[PDB]
Parts: sequence; C-alpha cells; structure tokens
Amino acid sequence: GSSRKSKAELQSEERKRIDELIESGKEEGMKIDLIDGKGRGVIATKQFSRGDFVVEYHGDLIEITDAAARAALYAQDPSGCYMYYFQYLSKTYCVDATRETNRLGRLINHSKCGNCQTKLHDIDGVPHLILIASRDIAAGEELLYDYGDRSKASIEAHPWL
Repeated sequence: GSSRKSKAELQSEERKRIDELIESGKEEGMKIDLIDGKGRGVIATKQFSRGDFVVEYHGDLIEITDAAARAALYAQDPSGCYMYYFQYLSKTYCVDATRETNRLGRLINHSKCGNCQTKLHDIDGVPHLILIASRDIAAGEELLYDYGDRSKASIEAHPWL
C-alpha cells in the first residue's frame, strides 16, 4: 500500500478512529485544570492541529418533539446546567450532561472567542456531537467553544417566529 493516501482516505480513516473513541470512551490529550482568574476548565495536554477531533460532547441524548419544548431549548442562555441542542435529519435533540462522569467534553467552558467548534458525526444514523479544533492548539491552552453556535439557525426555523 505505497500509494499516497487521499484527503478523502484520511477523512475516512479519521471517521473510523472517531467511531472507536466514541465506542471506547477513551479520551487523550486533555485534563481538567484550575485556571487563575476563572476556576475550572479543560486544557490541552498535547498539540492539536486545525481540524483534529478533540473530544465527544458526551452525555444523555434526548429527542425533543413538541414546539413548546423546542422554544424552551432555543430560548436558553449559555450562562447554568445549559442543555446543548442541535437539529439532525428533521429531529431536535439535546444532550443532558448533568450526570457526573469522567468524560471531559461536558466540562469545556463557553466562549465567543474559542478555539474549538462543534460538529455532528453520524454513527449508523445516530448523531454524535463532537468538538473539533478550529485552529492549531498548543499543549497548555484551555479548550473553549461557543455554546450558542446553533441557536440562531434553530430559533429562525421555529414555527412560532
């Protein structure tokens, strides 16, 4: 197999890698830390390249089916027990991350000026919410993403608006 691996082949391999990490729940390259002037967050312990899978946002998947419940989701503010939500294949889902686990995605802080972005990842039709590096990230940096990145698109599509 000496032929140069395609950009497509690499993405296919990374999809397979991600499926397995999501299956295993193995998490490498991050730790909880205490940050001076902020408190608890999650930091990189190794380098991440722009576009690298960072962590799954792991918790309990809940499907939401009525307009009122959707409004309740959409009207949320990033600041506690914020329930991250998304649209997938004409369904609405949120992830309840309130159970205490060892899975670290739930502990990554919110920022409008972050270094990670969310992405949906399909495993046999089941959407998984993962975090991806928006740029090169150094060991030692706090991981941050925008909790509100999907709100505007969700709100605009709501039947009551």
